[PDB]
Amino acid sequence: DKPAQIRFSNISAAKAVADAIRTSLGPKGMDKMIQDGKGDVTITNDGATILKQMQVLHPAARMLVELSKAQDIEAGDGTTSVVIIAGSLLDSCTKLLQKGIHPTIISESFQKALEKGIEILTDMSRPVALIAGGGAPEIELALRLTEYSRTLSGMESYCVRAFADAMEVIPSTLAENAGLNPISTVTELRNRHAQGEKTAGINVRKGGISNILEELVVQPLLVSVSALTLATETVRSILKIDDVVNT
Amino acid sequence: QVQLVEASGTFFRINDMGWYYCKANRNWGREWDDYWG
Amino acid sequence: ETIRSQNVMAAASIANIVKSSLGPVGLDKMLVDDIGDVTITNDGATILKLLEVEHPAAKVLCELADLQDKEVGDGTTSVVIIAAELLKNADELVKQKIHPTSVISGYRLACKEAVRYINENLIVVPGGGAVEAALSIYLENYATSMGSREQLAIAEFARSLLVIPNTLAVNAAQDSTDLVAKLRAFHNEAQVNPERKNLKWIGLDLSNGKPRDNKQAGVFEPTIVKVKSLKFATEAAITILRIDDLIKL
Amino acid sequence: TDSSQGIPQLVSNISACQVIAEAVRTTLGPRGMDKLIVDGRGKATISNDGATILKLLDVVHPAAKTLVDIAKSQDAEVGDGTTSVTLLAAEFLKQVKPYVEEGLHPQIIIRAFRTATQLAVNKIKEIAVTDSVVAGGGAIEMELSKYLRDYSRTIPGKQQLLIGAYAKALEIIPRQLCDNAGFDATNILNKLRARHAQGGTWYGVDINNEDIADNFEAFVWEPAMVRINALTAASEAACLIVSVDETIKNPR
Amino acid sequence: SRLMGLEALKSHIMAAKAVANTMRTSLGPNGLDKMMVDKDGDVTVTNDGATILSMMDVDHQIAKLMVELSKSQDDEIGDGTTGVVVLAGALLEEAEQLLDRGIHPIRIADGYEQAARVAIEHLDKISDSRVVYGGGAAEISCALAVSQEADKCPTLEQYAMRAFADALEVIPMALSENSGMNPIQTMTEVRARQVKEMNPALGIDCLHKGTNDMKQQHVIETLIGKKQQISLATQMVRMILKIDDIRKP
Amino acid sequence: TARLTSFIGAIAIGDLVKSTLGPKGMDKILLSSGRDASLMVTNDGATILKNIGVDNPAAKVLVDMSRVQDDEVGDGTTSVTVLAAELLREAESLIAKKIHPQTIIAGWREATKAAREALLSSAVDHGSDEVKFRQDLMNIAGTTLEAERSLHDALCVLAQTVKDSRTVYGGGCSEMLMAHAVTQLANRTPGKEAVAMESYAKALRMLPTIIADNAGYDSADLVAQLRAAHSEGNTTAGLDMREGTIGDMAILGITESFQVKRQVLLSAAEAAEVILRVDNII
Amino acid sequence: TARLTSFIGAIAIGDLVKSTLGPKGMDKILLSSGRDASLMVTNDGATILKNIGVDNPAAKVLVDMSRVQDDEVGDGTTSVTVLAAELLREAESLIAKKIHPQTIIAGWREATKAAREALLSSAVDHGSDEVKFRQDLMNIAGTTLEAERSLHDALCVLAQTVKDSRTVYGGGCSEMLMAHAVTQLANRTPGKEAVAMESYAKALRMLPTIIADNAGYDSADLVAQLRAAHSEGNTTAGLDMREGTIGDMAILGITESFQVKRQVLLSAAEAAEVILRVDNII
Ligand SMILES: Nc1ncnc2c1ncn2[C@@H]1O[C@H](COP(=O)(O)OP(=O)(O)O)[C@@H](O)[C@H]1O
Ligand SMILES: Nc1ncnc2c1ncn2[C@@H]1O[C@H](COP(=O)(O)OP(=O)(O)O)[C@@H](O)[C@H]1O
Ligand SMILES: Nc1ncnc2c1ncn2[C@@H]1O[C@H](COP(=O)(O)OP(=O)(O)O)[C@@H](O)[C@H]1O
Ligand SMILES: Nc1ncnc2c1ncn2[C@@H]1O[C@H](COP(=O)(O)OP(=O)(O)O)[C@@H](O)[C@H]1O
Ligand SMILES: Nc1ncnc2c1ncn2[C@@H]1O[C@H](COP(=O)(O)OP(=O)(O)O)[C@@H](O)[C@H]1O
Ligand SMILES: Nc1ncnc2c1ncn2[C@@H]1O[C@H](COP(=O)(O)OP(=O)(O)O)[C@@H](O)[C@H]1O
Ligand SMILES: [Mg+2]
Ligand SMILES: [Mg+2]
Ligand SMILES: [Mg+2]
Ligand SMILES: [Mg+2]
Ligand SMILES: [Mg+2]
Ligand SMILES: [Mg+2]
Repeated sequence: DKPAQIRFSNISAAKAVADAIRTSLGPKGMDKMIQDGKGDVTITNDGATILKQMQVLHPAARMLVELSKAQDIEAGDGTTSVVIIAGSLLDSCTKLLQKGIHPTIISESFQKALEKGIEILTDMSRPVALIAGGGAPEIELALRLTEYSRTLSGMESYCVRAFADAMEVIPSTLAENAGLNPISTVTELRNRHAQGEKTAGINVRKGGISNILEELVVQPLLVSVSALTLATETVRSILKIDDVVNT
Repeated sequence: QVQLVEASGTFFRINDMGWYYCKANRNWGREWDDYWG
Repeated sequence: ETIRSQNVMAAASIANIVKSSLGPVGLDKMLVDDIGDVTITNDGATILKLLEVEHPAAKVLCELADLQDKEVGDGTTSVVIIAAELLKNADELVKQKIHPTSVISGYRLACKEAVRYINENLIVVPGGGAVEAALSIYLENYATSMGSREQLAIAEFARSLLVIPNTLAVNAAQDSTDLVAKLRAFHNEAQVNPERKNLKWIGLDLSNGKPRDNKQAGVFEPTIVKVKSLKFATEAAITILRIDDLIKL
Repeated sequence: TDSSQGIPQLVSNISACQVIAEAVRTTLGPRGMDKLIVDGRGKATISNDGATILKLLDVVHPAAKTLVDIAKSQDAEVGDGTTSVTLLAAEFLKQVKPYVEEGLHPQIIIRAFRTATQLAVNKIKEIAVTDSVVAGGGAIEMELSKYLRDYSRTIPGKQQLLIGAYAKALEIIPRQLCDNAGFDATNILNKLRARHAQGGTWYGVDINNEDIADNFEAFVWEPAMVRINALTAASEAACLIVSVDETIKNPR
Repeated sequence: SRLMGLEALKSHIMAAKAVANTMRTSLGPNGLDKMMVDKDGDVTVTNDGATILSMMDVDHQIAKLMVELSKSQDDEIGDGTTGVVVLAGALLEEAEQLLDRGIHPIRIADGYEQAARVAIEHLDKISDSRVVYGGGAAEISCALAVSQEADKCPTLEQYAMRAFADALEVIPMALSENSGMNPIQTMTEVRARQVKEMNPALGIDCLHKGTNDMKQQHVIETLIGKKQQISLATQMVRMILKIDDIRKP
Repeated sequence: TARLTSFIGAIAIGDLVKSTLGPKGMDKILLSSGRDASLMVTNDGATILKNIGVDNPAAKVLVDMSRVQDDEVGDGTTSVTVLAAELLREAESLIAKKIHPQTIIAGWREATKAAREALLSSAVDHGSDEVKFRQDLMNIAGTTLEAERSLHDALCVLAQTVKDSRTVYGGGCSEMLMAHAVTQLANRTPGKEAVAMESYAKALRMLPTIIADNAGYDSADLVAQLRAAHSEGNTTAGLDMREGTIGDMAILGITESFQVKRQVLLSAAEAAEVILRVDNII
Repeated sequence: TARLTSFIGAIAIGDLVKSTLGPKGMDKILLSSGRDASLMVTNDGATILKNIGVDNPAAKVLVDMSRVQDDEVGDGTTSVTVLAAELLREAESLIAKKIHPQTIIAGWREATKAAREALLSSAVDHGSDEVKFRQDLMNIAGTTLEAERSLHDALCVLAQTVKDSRTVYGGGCSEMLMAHAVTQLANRTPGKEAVAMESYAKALRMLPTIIADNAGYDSADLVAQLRAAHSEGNTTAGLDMREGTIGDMAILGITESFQVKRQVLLSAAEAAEVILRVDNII
């Protein structure tokens, strides 16, 4: 009744605040004109400001905008990959809900995956510690969680797989924005990760995949771990929310 | 079929493992599957 | 429809407004004021600092045109034309699943390998339509010898540089296809035949309807104007390509 | 649609030929999407061959009808090449619409599909190898294109940007060959063009794997005579539909 | 030509997903019946084919194609003709979401071909008489097989290999439905048991006997009666997934 | 899909045949033709089924199952239509509470087993002593009575009684007893099959409710008095359809032939199940 | 007249405060102002009542009775709102079946008497032996846990526990036990007051149904397993909200203070009655 429409008026108001920030991700990120109410239009390619000045007005939209702020007060540079994550996790939760499973199961199985994700993003890491950015910390998440969703039982190993499949969005947007074929290069990235390579990822300057880490940007763990943690917190908070009551 | 070192091959299962020679019952054992060293 | 074709249409509109007053002989425009005070003038350098442009893409195009005008006080009405033609062809490219980034990388490569060949046309540049019709063929040959996802954005940077020779001949009442194709047939036997290497100065004549040698006729143009125009039209096309959404507040 | 006389009628005929080709395009190639055309008796016919789709299709537009008759004529005597013919014809028509919207005039577009086509059949009869065979799967439309544009660059006059559009209109056969297999055409064609610039006069689209492949070595062969006949028939269909100025429908 | 293209495979699939959704509620022994009502008749049957399929569904000439191709399973390979319509429906329902990503239908067909080769390559490992044990257990021992080999394919087929895995688990999800069980919970709680203890005989107990082990319930499937379902369904998808147009004069 | 098209037809065929159930049952007037305008008033429940044009296909499974109970038994044609329609009226509720039609069937099977096992223990075989047997037959012939039609019905019932001399009381004793035993079973089964057996019981208690709703009495009170009498040990209570109270159905001489009642139960549950496991009507 | 205007308001105030009942309860987000746009997410059930603007006059009798249970007890603010709203949701049904609101009240009075007389016999006074008393208090403090707010709630509950050392289990044991005793009473009362006590029981079994519907479990199955365990002698079963089964609420250490539970029952039944005997809102 109202639950099944206020879990789809938030998951369709947060998934519309992510597909307004998505193609601004990466070095070759497309700009986006911002139309102010006065009339002047400015151009920026950073998702932080676009969310800063957006007049969201929606509860879940604000929950996702205040996620960028938390992510840049916690790690500094993750302010448009964490929103993309927490909007694709909700995309996956849209299909997981039509199946008929309860939001208190797609909320205790994300923390069942996020805690494994923490232990996947701390193995890739080169202890200085730094992780091989560019798309690796997400294709590895997808692959390893799909491998790990086959050892899990019940409704659990149906949302963790959705977690994995929703991780393959930042690689897709980085491949698109880099002028690649997203599906083909993501499949090649997964096939290169299963074969052992954990440093792989879209090298956006060359225009394709690369293993050599010299021109493969490396990021601290705090940014990726914080992105996972905060995105899972936000999707757990949005899933367990029905009945926006006006006091 | 099944290479045994003292086990691998076209096996989805390992029911029992014993020493006779090392014996391993690979699949559902209807006396058709019997592999030793 | 998307808001990239809208920016392309805005740039094309301001182009079509300015592009009939390009050459030395070019018709005028009338700029009705608010009260109605009309000023009749060619020399788009003013038609761009007096035109009421409200669209954001037309605005950015005007800003980069005026930036070029104040960098060097010439070649500001050709920047807008080349930029809008680049935008037209880039939209035609993107509309067949060629990401705007591949087109932008192609335009960067082309604008960087065009000023490294204009330094084989320099003495000043022959002017007229010589450098454009020469870069057309050179880039159409340099594109195919690359074979990357951006091999198609250099052949739409080479067939869109001949908008200057193609509008310098409708503003001379001569032709559009015939004259430009005789121009692009003389510059072919200046990169294919090594003997006729002096056919690279053959621009077009705006008095008679026939291409002449613009080195034996003194119609030169300073190299730092052509280079700046190609380098600002490229940045304008790129700036209007890298936008893909209009956020409403 | 206006379709009165001149540019409007030509644009109308061009659009009709585009429609009649678009109804067969996906069928081109060894592995091509089928079509489920049903007659008035409730029979379901699944056939991936352009001949058996045009003989079972209602052609109620004049230009489309003439194109389909020329295609059936090619299918009757030769066999192979009854959808490549209509594809080339509709593409020749599609790539001169932007030039016929101005006052270029068809009489001149006709003296560009006859000089260029004669030159292309000359190039075929000069580059064919031995009965005489040329490498199919593209590798000709990707060479005849390179030859025709490199030759049109040396034409002073209006036929430069018409042969150069005739050439660009040959890249569709090596394009929908890989657009039907789902091979990201704008990459395989880029590789083919780059590989035809240097050398490789027999390099065409490979269908077993998403990459270019020397099609002469791979023994994917096409009889030179068949290619010449297909090219001439497609060019003549184009010229016919370009040479039509009005449709005089008898009142009765 | 009306509605041709990748918008004609969302209609062809909405059509072949109706004849499947009706047959999705009759698989197991607890299969809910249907009522035969025509100009004269009141037959209540839950079986298949002529009893259900080929006395209805004259629509889109594609439901007539599913029923046209399911005649090959019955009369000819035992009577396993409900599992091929449900499997084809599931494969097309996953192709519906594979098409949205932008995977050409031919690619999905090649992916289903590779996955069917892997599955039939896995069913013949479980011949235990000629016989593959399992009510809902054969489709969970293959879904586990084609999921592993999926990530060993570097092309777009990998996505199709995974969609084939996700669709093979529909047979042991209409067996969980049609009973008083939860589809996802029961299908997974026995999928996580074929791993972590190697026993492909573990399947859904449609009859509530109590043991989720089809080796002892003695519910069996003839091997060539399963090598057909996995094959005749894929050969039915690759015929419905590749036709691009239905022209009706 | 037909979860309503194949349920409202059934509850309608058993919603117009009710109100003629008890002794003081209402009548129905059958406007049949348009030219040979005919008015026939029917206090019967079988004539309203062998005459009406059945349009819904699910309804056929009830109208052609009442003929079975009428041409193979005699009495018990309005009680296996009304019982089936008030089983398929509580089904609609359970299937609206997201319970699968294949648990309702598994529940109703154990429910009808525990019910047939309940009026069997309460049957009295007075056919041995033929001084009461003569009396019993009069009660069974009074609880069964166009004239020769009803007389033939009474004869079939009496014949079945002489064949199987077991007799169970009527007016509500048998239905309420079976419903009590089904509730006593549904209070001990863990699973979704308990919401189905309680529903079965609520459907069995609908026959005395309709027998009282037809004589003007306060059915919602008399049926509760019956449920309490049948729930504190007493097992012979039942509607006394002469003053609107509950009376001992043994001293009142209101008995029914055990075969008729058991076959009513069996045919009703079987028809309800046969119309339950039907998704689509082709 | 208000048989709906004074009932749907109540079931709405207790239809938005539910789904936050059990441990794994959903949350609600309170869009409060228009200028000082504030977002506060509440897993609590009392904050959603002391904050919302109550428009319906009947709803007031529930929103101002939850304050009583919150400022005079502490825990038990969402269970005397949800219990009252699912008593006034089955009332609506009985009053739609033409039963008078003055028999429903007389039925619910005996029902709450037999329920208060049922969790009283099942209370365990382990406060005497202070080695378990120390343990019990930990269970009652774990079944009660913004931080200091919940801590103050736990302190009030613990104080009431040290005052009255009787403790009854929770998670569903107490509600299911009271519902079993009310059904056992409703099976022995002749009159229209039995359809009211059975309804009372069906309302008591709605608290574990909502505790399970909030953790994703199959409430329609777990509640049936509870009703069978509590109906074949076992009296300590209850929802094990860690794996989705039914577990012994004694060995699992899920207890509640007898005073809190009895006052929940009393306040819920009293509010339901006070909103029942109301025809018109002037
Ligand atoms: N040189 C690079 N190559 C590939 N990916 C990069 C590179 N630099 C940053 N990224 C990616 O960009 C994402 C970080 O988001 P970003 O767009 O930098 O946020 P912001 O909008 O604040 O700049 C991460 O997925 C990171 O992997
Ligand atoms: N007399 C001339 N003959 C041929 N071409 C000319 C002549 N004068 C100018 N041009 C060409 O016309 C082009 C456009 O110049 P114009 O628009 O008049 O001023 P701007 O240099 O500001 O664009 C120049 O590139 C120049 O080469
Ligand atoms: N095995 C192959 N590999 C690559 N290209 C092929 C192959 N077979 C045919 N082709 C190409 O497909 C094109 C269309 O041929 P097809 O549709 O089979 O018959 P038709 O030539 O009558 O249309 C031909 O131009 C040919 O070059
Ligand atoms: N006793 C049983 N327990 C579990 N599964 C069964 C049982 N009997 C049959 N099945 C399963 O039911 C499916 C067959 O459905 P069925 O109605 O036989 O279709 P068809 O009409 O094609 O014969 C198979 O998956 C089979 O494994
Ligand atoms: N005198 C009576 N007192 C109480 N109940 C009666 C009496 N006569 C019939 N009944 C009840 O009325 C019900 C309906 O029977 P009736 O309509 O006569 O035939 P059918 O059983 O075919 O409906 C029977 O179940 C019977 O128990
Ligand atoms: N750990 C637990 N396991 C099972 N049931 C619990 C648990 N914790 C609380 N409950 C139940 O949840 C119900 C709701 O209590 P709660 O929402 O915490 O406060 P209130 O009683 O004010 O609603 C209580 O009746 C209690 O029995
Ligand atoms: Mg950054
Ligand atoms: Mg100038
Ligand atoms: Mg052929
Ligand atoms: Mg079978
Ligand atoms: Mg009778
Ligand atoms: Mg509490």
